[PDB]
Amino acid sequence: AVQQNKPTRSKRGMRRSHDALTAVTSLSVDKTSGEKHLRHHITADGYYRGRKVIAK
Amino acid sequence: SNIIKQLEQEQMKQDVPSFRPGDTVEVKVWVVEGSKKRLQAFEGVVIAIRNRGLHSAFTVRKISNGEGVERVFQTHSPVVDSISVKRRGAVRKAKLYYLRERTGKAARIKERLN
Amino acid sequence: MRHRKSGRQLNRNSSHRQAMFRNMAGSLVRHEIIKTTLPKAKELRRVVEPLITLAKTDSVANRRLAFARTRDNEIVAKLFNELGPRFASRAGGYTRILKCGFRAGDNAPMAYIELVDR
Amino acid sequence: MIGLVGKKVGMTRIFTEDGVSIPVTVIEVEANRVTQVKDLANDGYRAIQVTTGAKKANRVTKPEAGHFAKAGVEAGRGLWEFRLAEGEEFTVGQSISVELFADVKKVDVTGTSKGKGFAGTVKRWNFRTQDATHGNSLSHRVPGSIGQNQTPGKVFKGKKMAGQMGNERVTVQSLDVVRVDAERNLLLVKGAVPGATGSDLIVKPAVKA
Amino acid sequence: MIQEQTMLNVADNSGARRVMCIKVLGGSHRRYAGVGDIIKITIKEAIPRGKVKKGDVLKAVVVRTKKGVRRPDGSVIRFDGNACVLLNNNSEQPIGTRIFGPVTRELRSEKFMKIISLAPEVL
RNA sequence: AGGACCGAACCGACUAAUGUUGAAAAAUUAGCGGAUGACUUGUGGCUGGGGGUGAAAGGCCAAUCAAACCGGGAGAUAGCU
RNA sequence: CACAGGUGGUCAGGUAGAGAAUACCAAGGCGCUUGAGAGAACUCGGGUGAAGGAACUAGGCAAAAUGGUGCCGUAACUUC
RNA sequence: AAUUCCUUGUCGGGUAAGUUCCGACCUGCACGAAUGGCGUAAUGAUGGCCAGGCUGUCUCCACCCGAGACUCAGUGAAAUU
RNA sequence: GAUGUCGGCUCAUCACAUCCUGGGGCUGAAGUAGGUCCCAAGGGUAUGGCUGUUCGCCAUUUAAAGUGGUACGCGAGCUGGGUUUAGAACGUCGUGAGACAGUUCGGUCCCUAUCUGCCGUGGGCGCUGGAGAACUGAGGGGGGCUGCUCCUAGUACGAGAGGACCGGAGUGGACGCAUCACUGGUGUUCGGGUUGUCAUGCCAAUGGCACUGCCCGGUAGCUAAAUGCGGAAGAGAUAAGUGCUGAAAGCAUCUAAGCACGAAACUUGCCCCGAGAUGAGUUCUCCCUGACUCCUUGAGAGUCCUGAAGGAACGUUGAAGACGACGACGUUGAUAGGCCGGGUGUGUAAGCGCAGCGAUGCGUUGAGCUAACCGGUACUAAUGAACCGUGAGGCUUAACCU
Ligand SMILES: *C(=O)[C@H](CCSC)NC=O
Ligand SMILES: [Mg+2]
Ligand SMILES: [Mg+2]
Ligand SMILES: [Mg+2]
Ligand SMILES: [Mg+2]
Ligand SMILES: [Mg+2]
Ligand SMILES: [Mg+2]
Ligand SMILES: [Mg+2]
Ligand SMILES: [Mg+2]
Ligand SMILES: [Mg+2]
Ligand SMILES: [Mg+2]
Ligand SMILES: [Mg+2]
Ligand SMILES: [Mg+2]
Ligand SMILES: [Mg+2]
Ligand SMILES: [Mg+2]
Ligand SMILES: [Mg+2]
Ligand SMILES: [Mg+2]
Ligand SMILES: [Mg+2]
Ligand SMILES: [Mg+2]
Ligand SMILES: [Mg+2]
Ligand SMILES: [Mg+2]
Ligand SMILES: [Mg+2]
Ligand SMILES: [Mg+2]
Ligand SMILES: [Mg+2]
Ligand SMILES: [Mg+2]
Ligand SMILES: [Mg+2]
Ligand SMILES: [Mg+2]
Ligand SMILES: [Mg+2]
Ligand SMILES: [Mg+2]
Ligand SMILES: [Mg+2]
Ligand SMILES: [Mg+2]
Ligand SMILES: [Mg+2]
Ligand SMILES: [Mg+2]
Ligand SMILES: [Mg+2]
Ligand SMILES: [Mg+2]
Ligand SMILES: [Mg+2]
Ligand SMILES: [Mg+2]
Ligand SMILES: [Mg+2]
Ligand SMILES: [Mg+2]
Ligand SMILES: [Mg+2]
Ligand SMILES: [Mg+2]
Ligand SMILES: [Mg+2]
Ligand SMILES: [Mg+2]
Ligand SMILES: [Mg+2]
Ligand SMILES: [Mg+2]
Ligand SMILES: [Mg+2]
Ligand SMILES: [Mg+2]
Ligand SMILES: [Mg+2]
Ligand SMILES: [Mg+2]
Ligand SMILES: [Mg+2]
Ligand SMILES: [Mg+2]
Ligand SMILES: [Mg+2]
Ligand SMILES: [Mg+2]
Ligand SMILES: [Mg+2]
Ligand SMILES: [Mg+2]
Ligand SMILES: [Mg+2]
Ligand SMILES: [Mg+2]
Ligand SMILES: [Mg+2]
Ligand SMILES: [Mg+2]
Ligand SMILES: [Mg+2]
Ligand SMILES: [Mg+2]
Ligand SMILES: [Mg+2]
Ligand SMILES: [Mg+2]
Ligand SMILES: [Mg+2]
Ligand SMILES: [Mg+2]
Ligand SMILES: [Mg+2]
Ligand SMILES: [Mg+2]
Ligand SMILES: [Mg+2]
Ligand SMILES: [Mg+2]
Ligand SMILES: [Mg+2]
Ligand SMILES: [Mg+2]
Ligand SMILES: [Mg+2]
Ligand SMILES: [Mg+2]
Ligand SMILES: [Mg+2]
Repeated sequence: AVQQNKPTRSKRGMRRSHDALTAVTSLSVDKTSGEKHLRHHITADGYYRGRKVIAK
Repeated sequence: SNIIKQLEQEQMKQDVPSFRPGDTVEVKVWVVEGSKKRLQAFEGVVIAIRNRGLHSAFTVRKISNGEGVERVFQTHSPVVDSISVKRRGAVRKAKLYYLRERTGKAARIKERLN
Repeated sequence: MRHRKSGRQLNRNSSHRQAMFRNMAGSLVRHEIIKTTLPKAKELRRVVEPLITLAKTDSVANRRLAFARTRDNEIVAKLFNELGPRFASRAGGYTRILKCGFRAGDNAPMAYIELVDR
Repeated sequence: MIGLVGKKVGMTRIFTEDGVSIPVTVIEVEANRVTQVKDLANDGYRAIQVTTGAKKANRVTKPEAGHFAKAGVEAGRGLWEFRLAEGEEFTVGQSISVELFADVKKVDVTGTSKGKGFAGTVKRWNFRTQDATHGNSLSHRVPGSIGQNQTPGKVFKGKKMAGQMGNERVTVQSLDVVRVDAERNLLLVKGAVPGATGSDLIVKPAVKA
Repeated sequence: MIQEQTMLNVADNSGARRVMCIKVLGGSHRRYAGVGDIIKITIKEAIPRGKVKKGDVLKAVVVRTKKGVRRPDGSVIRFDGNACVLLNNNSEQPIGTRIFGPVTRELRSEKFMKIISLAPEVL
């Protein structure tokens, strides 16, 4: 339950090769305000698909 | 599913009467002994009814020779020739499984007047 | 396996889940829009909407049902006096879910849940 | 010979007039359209390709739509191949119906079984558990030993362990065919066939015999 | 489902009152015996002047089980207790001259026509 | 009346499971024993290292006991590593 | 250690209960300083189980089971 | 036999089957009379055996409820090498 | 400067000096049943009582209850009964401290897996333009057990008692695969009964807490004890063995040429994986055929315009799932929730009226509620887009059309 020989920076990097994040593919642009928002998420100012859904 | 629904309804019986748990019924079921086919009567209290269309069943319990016997009839099986309610019992349940521990005075199902 | 099973456990016991959704349904009725975690909203739909369906047809028995659930006189009065007549013509889907990003504290996907006539 | 592609509608019973309840599986074996005929001269083996059902117009991709339109058949939900015996011969576009099992007494049903997920050893290989008490410690269902010792100093291939169970192709053989109702496109087999309701089954004639 | 150490009642006038299965004959690693399956039993409680005495080792046939048998139609017949009718080890014919309580269709066979003929009712 | 009985506080620690880089350098959960007594407990005091104290196990004497801990003889000696 | 441990005395309500046990609660205090989602194996703490009932095992370990009040009744043995 | 080796002594009981248990025999390797002998009611978280009840202890596991394990965000060790 | 040491459990794997089944020779083999030897390792190969015991004895089975190797397999898999800590006692030894492969009672079994290995499962790139799908199949794995009854047939054989080979069905045991129609289990998300208590002002009705408070049933799913299916038939090459023809050796001889038969072993036949099979296969289908510089003129680099088939991402999700993955659907929409109708389950709701002094009973009422089920319905949520992917795909030779 413990290593016999110290793994290299080579193997550490090889293992971490799958730990890279993935950038958001492309933000959507609200049709009325023009703001940028995550797809299927309401905009920061409260707009979604061309309507004001939440006050403030 | 619809296809299964018509397949069941093509075989379901239509003569089955209305009975309830607590009813005493007698069920005449075909017995094929030897080459000859006859009818044998099984009479007792109905203790469970499972309604699933063609897959409906019911449990009849009797006390034969001091030996309780339970039998689960498939309501639509051709072997189950006929059913008749010899007495209407009144109980406040849907499965009378407490009658297994009861016998005699403590296994009496009150009549249902209406 | 959970084949065909329904309802989310939400990392709670049954009593806590029942009480939490009673409180959430009360809050959603009272404020007509609340901000929750997305699965909590997706499970609060199944609790809130039957309350409105119950409130559609008014009776003392239905009032006692909608009070056995929820357990607030203010909420049941609001149900039967507004949300019943307001939704009398709508055949379900009284609630709308709008995903609104993520929570700062724990990166929980959050959503607003709203009554559709608010 | 060739088989057909059906859908597992569900499972019911058939009460024969002699009071016997046959537990049958219902397969919605509708028409199968032959989209392609593969011969030795072009493919090195004799087979037919069939499709069944019908797929969404906007979800039939252009290559698949073109492949179907070559045969001139409406786009089905999939494509399956059936190898051919030397005597039989089919042509493109032919619609093969469940009447093919009119004189066939036993069939083979192959389909993807239910996926039990990540199944432990006790479920997957029927390993026996260990004493629930009598001092046992954190090992009430573990696989126990998995090898010998320094010889061989390794775990052998094919060893039985936990893993993915089900969700794989399974063939139940020599199922009795009870009824072959062509007018409703139905096949009724005596017994249980792999997979859940709505899955795709391939029903071939018996091969053991 | 009668296995080893199962206490069966005795459904004949042969003297035994309680017997205990000790072996299920008919196969290797065989687990249970149903209605009509021969078992080896030992008498654990017998009547005083009965035909057989406490402790004897002799075969028996199971005639009533709480699990019960399943008919081809799907029906089941469940009794309220497990019962067996003693047989001789060699002749495998019933020892008792009477059988108490019902028995079932599963015995309608050449080996147990004695039991079927002497039973009160056959279900 | 009782080194009586059943049983909480209080005192213990018989079984099991957990834990065994623990929540804890000996505990937790479920049971368990005494529970007006040879009981238990607060406060203060006394007995000290070949010595104390011990309903006795070589037990306890500041997480240390077939002879405490600290300083010194002392850089003991080590045909051993 | 912001540690499931240890620490002497005083006060001590309501209902049921013999009770300072126990269940629900007042007065009062708190939700235990990471949360959210999913609902695999396996582990921990629990619930239930067909027929059987110690066949398990070193051993009925563990679990199951019994459980109160009033009355009836109560053996061998005994230092009575 | 808390003693007994040979030894699972031999006979009887209990069990379908009993190296354990109970009652005996005596051939006490190697009991024995205050480093006490033989009994003994009551007592025991004491040792052995047996029976009734009861059960997932087991035939043979199945399902379910929770806490982890699994994924996401924050913090972030360790033995070992 | 530590390789845990008996037995038990879980898990196995190999050898053949084979226990059973399979094929034979000889027999002091009439038959059944044997004895013994040769070939054969595909599969199978007990449950209990005693003891800590493997072992052995015994009970009862079975076709058989094989012998061995694997650190007398297997404690970073479990146990801790045995033996080897400290307590205590017995017999014996010793003056004594103490000692005894003599016993008797008691006695803390640690590890979060880096590497190899194995079971699953993905990401990258490759496969020579890109994409979707179907597939061939090298190669690998799984499976291979057997009884009992009946017919043949009381036939052959036999003084009789007894009792067949060969061949054919039926039915089980163990094991495996699948499934949930049935019988059931679970079903803390469904319905009800009831105890204590607190609360919703009170009655009535309900809710919380008490292990789901304790129970009684039970939907879907998952399940087994439940129900279907499987072991093959056949083919090829053989083993031990049996031969035909046949000389060497005028005969003889199964062999030296030549021909034949021959087993559960082997190769197939059955089922699953499988083109990373870098030897990267095949067949369909679909998509993209615009300009322009620089030169390090190379299978070169770059700019503009153009982004195709498709994919991915996101969302609703699934009898798919740890996460990936896979499947369905995204308004040209039944993918999920809701709603509607039904089924199912529990079992005559509340309110009101009547009878009763009252608990309570009766009527509306088989009502009410009803999760995961079924058939429908766009009411809610699956938004236009955007993102990746390009712009006809190297050289040589051959054959074709020219
Ligand atoms: C004996 O040889 C020894 C045990 C004695 S320690 C009680 N074993 C060492 O491996
Ligand atoms: Mg090393
Ligand atoms: Mg990583
Ligand atoms: Mg669902
Ligand atoms: Mg959590
Ligand atoms: Mg609760
Ligand atoms: Mg699944
Ligand atoms: Mg086991
Ligand atoms: Mg455990
Ligand atoms: Mg006292
Ligand atoms: Mg003490
Ligand atoms: Mg305690
Ligand atoms: Mg106590
Ligand atoms: Mg006492
Ligand atoms: Mg006490
Ligand atoms: Mg004092
Ligand atoms: Mg000093
Ligand atoms: Mg000592
Ligand atoms: Mg100390
Ligand atoms: Mg000294
Ligand atoms: Mg000096
Ligand atoms: Mg010094
Ligand atoms: Mg020094
Ligand atoms: Mg804290
Ligand atoms: Mg204190
Ligand atoms: Mg009080
Ligand atoms: Mg208290
Ligand atoms: Mg308060
Ligand atoms: Mg869980
Ligand atoms: Mg558990
Ligand atoms: Mg339980
Ligand atoms: Mg059970
Ligand atoms: Mg039940
Ligand atoms: Mg039971
Ligand atoms: Mg055993
Ligand atoms: Mg035992
Ligand atoms: Mg106990
Ligand atoms: Mg002896
Ligand atoms: Mg004896
Ligand atoms: Mg004896
Ligand atoms: Mg004795
Ligand atoms: Mg002495
Ligand atoms: Mg002496
Ligand atoms: Mg003396
Ligand atoms: Mg003494
Ligand atoms: Mg004491
Ligand atoms: Mg007992
Ligand atoms: Mg993290
Ligand atoms: Mg070393
Ligand atoms: Mg050999
Ligand atoms: Mg081999
Ligand atoms: Mg083979
Ligand atoms: Mg044994
Ligand atoms: Mg015993
Ligand atoms: Mg023993
Ligand atoms: Mg070993
Ligand atoms: Mg071995
Ligand atoms: Mg070991
Ligand atoms: Mg361990
Ligand atoms: Mg090891
Ligand atoms: Mg090791
Ligand atoms: Mg020990
Ligand atoms: Mg000692
Ligand atoms: Mg290595
Ligand atoms: Mg079922
Ligand atoms: Mg169903
Ligand atoms: Mg049920
Ligand atoms: Mg169910
Ligand atoms: Mg239940
Ligand atoms: Mg009231
Ligand atoms: Mg409260
Ligand atoms: Mg010649
Ligand atoms: Mg109904
Ligand atoms: Mg009610």
